[PDB]
Amino acid sequence: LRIIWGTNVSIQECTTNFRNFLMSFKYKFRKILDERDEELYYIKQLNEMRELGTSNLNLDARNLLAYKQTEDLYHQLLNYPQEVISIMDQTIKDCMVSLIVDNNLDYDLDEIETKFYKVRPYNVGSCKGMRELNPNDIDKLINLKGLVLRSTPVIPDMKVAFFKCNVCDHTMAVEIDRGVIQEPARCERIDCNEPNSMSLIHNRCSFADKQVIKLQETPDFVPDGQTPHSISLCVYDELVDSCRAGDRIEVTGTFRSIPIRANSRQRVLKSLYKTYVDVVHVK
Amino acid sequence: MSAALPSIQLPVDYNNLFNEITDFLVTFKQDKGPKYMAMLQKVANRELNSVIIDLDDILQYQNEKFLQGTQADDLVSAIQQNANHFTELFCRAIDNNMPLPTKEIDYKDDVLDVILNQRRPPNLTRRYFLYFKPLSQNCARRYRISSKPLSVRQIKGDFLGQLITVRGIITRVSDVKPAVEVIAYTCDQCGYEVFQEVNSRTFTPLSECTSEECSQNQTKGQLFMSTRASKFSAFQECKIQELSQQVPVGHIPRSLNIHVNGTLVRSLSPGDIVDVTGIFLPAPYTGFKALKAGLLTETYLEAQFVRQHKKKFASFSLTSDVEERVMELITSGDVYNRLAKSIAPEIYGNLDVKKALLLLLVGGVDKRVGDGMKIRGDINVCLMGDPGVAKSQLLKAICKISPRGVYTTGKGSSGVGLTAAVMKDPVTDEMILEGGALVLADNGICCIDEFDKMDESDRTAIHEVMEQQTISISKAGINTTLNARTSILAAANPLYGRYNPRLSPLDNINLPAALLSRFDILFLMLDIPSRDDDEKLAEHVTYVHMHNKQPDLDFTPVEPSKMREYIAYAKTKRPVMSEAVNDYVVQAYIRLRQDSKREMDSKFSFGQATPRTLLGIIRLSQALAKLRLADMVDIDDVEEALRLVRVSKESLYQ
Ligand SMILES: Nc1ncnc2c1ncn2[C@@H]1O[C@H](COP(=O)(O)OP(=O)(O)O)[C@@H](O)[C@H]1O
Ligand SMILES: [Zn+2]
Ligand SMILES: [Zn+2]
Repeated sequence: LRIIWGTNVSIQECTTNFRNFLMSFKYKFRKILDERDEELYYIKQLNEMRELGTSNLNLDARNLLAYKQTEDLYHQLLNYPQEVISIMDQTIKDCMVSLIVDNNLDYDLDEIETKFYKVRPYNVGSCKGMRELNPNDIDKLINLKGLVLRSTPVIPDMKVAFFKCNVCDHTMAVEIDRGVIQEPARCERIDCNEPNSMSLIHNRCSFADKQVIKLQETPDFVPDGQTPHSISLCVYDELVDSCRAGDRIEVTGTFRSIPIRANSRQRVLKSLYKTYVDVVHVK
Repeated sequence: MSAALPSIQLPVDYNNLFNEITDFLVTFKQDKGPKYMAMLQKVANRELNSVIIDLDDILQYQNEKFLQGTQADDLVSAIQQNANHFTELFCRAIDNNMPLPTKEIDYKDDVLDVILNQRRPPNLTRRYFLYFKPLSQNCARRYRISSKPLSVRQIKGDFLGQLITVRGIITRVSDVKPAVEVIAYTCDQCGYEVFQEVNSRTFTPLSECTSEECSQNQTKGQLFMSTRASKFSAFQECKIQELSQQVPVGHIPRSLNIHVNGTLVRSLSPGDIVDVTGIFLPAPYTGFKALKAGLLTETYLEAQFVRQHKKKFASFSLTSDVEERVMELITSGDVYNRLAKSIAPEIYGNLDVKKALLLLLVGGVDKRVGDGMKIRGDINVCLMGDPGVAKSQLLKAICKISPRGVYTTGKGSSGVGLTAAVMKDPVTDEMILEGGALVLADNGICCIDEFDKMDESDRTAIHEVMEQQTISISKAGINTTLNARTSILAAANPLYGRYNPRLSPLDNINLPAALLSRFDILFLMLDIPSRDDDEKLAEHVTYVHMHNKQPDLDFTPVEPSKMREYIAYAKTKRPVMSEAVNDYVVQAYIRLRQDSKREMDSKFSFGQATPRTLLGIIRLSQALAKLRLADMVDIDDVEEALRLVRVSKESLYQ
């Protein structure tokens, strides 16, 4: 048995189930959902995508709802989208390499191993604007439909915390841990022992790409006395220059929360957490 | 130091308080099994998110103790005070004894119970909020109070924290948002959690490792926080403003603030009569650091239960008795004209106009094309006519009885008071919008007077509203297509006060037919003397002024509560129309069209019947079918519709 603390998700079991569903799905929804030729709905995308070198893939929810052995995967990708998708990023490459076993190919293997993979669940269960999101249901895969008003500039973020030792002609490298950087004050005791002699340079480091989009919510039902609202969200790299003013949109993401500082002076925060949304896909 | 913090004692005895509370939690059987324990079983089933507290049941158990010769140990007399401390004692008592889950935990349920069982202060182990509700004095009178409806000004100061019930009107409430109650700090190295508790507005995070294992450790590996383990609960604030009739002479009312959390955040909406209940508690603010003498406190209140005399349309579910009310209402017969009669009996006659108001209230039937369009089941009426006759009693009664009602003047703040506004919210930085008089009305009713005196801006807005249920604005940050879904009911007077019998209505009236075409109905209420009718007109007026009791007919007009119950029940249906009535409607439409066009282009002629006239006839026939409570339309209704349509202007020929 393998499990995550405070969770009911298995890595290898989910991988095997995902591989089985991937190998076995042929317009099952046309049969089960309704009465409505082809074969192996999913497998064509994966067969074709390899030669074009793309690290992206889309995914529906009705297909999992239809296949016999994905109903439980439904609620597990629902409640824990990021964790389930991190599992899938490995399961997809596992299936990719287990499917190349039945093929002889020119030597393109230099890329797939170094590659990455990510998914985009787009057509998912409906959500009733933001009024439904009382704090019971935070941090979950969500959908919406609205238009665009305002777009912000690019927010860099510390991704590779370079560091410059003042002496001994030595650099230093350290990475981020859950969104903070702990500068090692020491100076590589072996060569030199100065407990707090190091510097910071920005040009060396690596940066992430983030945006913020003001959105107008356009629901299908409203209570007695409703009025328009505005929300903020966050998209990340490889999605920049995608959505802007003048486009109606149906979107997917993950409702979240965060506190804000009381000033630019000290660390005292608000008892109330400003809400936001982190994107997963845009239709 | 006994000088500072010296000893003192009071009759309070938490030892027996807890015993009494816990015995009550389990002895309840007078109103499954012990329904309190049954609701606890439901909570174990994850059915509800907030326990309910009945207080007259506590009174009844005290009565039981009194009858059995036991020391009743009355705790309500103290619970009315200091409820902020008793909340955490009642929660502890409940947590002490929680029944076991009769059902099993699965992958399809709340995602919190799984963690609760995984790890199976005490606050984070609490899966149930609490929200009190005070007694209704009708039963406190039985056997023999503490909280009556009070005002924004009659606080008296000493009522900080006691049990109170304040009425008024809610002006603006911010959107619901989360607020922490317990922090979840996990250690990187020790692997053990930490519980940092915050109850003020702000705090300071715990960064350095004071973990219990780190205490016996040279190294102090840093800790961090969690986004799911840490507790949370909503927090939303509202403002009351005092009711009009209770304001003293020439006194300007003042405001007040309340705080809300968790479940009951959804039971508040601006513009409704309310009876808030809770406790009035202080907060840390002392003016602003120059006009201060120390110890000053800004204040607020606690929200625990909401009851409002105005029941919106969405609260309709039948029961064992309200259907009986409807049954005895419909048994009498003549229900339609009886309603038209009971609509504002303070004024005389005009049963046709009262009926038109009734059909305005009904609204019609909603239909969807499904091709990217729908159509309104909505009505729009006007009561053009000269002064002297009653004009405003109708609108005032409509606003009194109908919910989601609104009243406005003709001139004044019509520039933006009938339109969207821009404002920053107090409790959180945000550009929230609160609309004008129309927007505060939705799926409800609106009233207007002296329409001729309003601005062309108001005319343009109402022109768009009447036919289409949106609103368009291109002034500022607001670039919305706001949904109105409102029913308009205006009124005005001719250019010369009294009617001009030698001029047509199309010239005597000041409004243009380019807009009035949307007005599906229109009455011309003008007065000419007559020796006999004014006899009993004066009789009626003199009697009603002698005493408010309307004429003593063998008839009892009924309360607007029952009227709103009936209208809500009738709004549930969606009848259908047959071809036998459709063909007659088409024939009547052709008749009226040709007759009015060819003949009525003369003295007493107003424009011409229109497709909107046909649509209004259809909607009103649908309303008649709804009132009869049948899913089909009879031929016996279009006759009534057209009779009223052509009788609206009978007086124009005398
Ligand atoms: N049929 C009636 N019975 C009793 N009182 C009436 C009647 N018609 C008019 N009145 C009185 O005359 C006044 C006229 O005011 P109203 O018609 O409401 O507004 P306006 O002054 O704009 O016409 C009212 O205050 C009302 O009390
Ligand atoms: Zn060095
Ligand atoms: Zn520690």
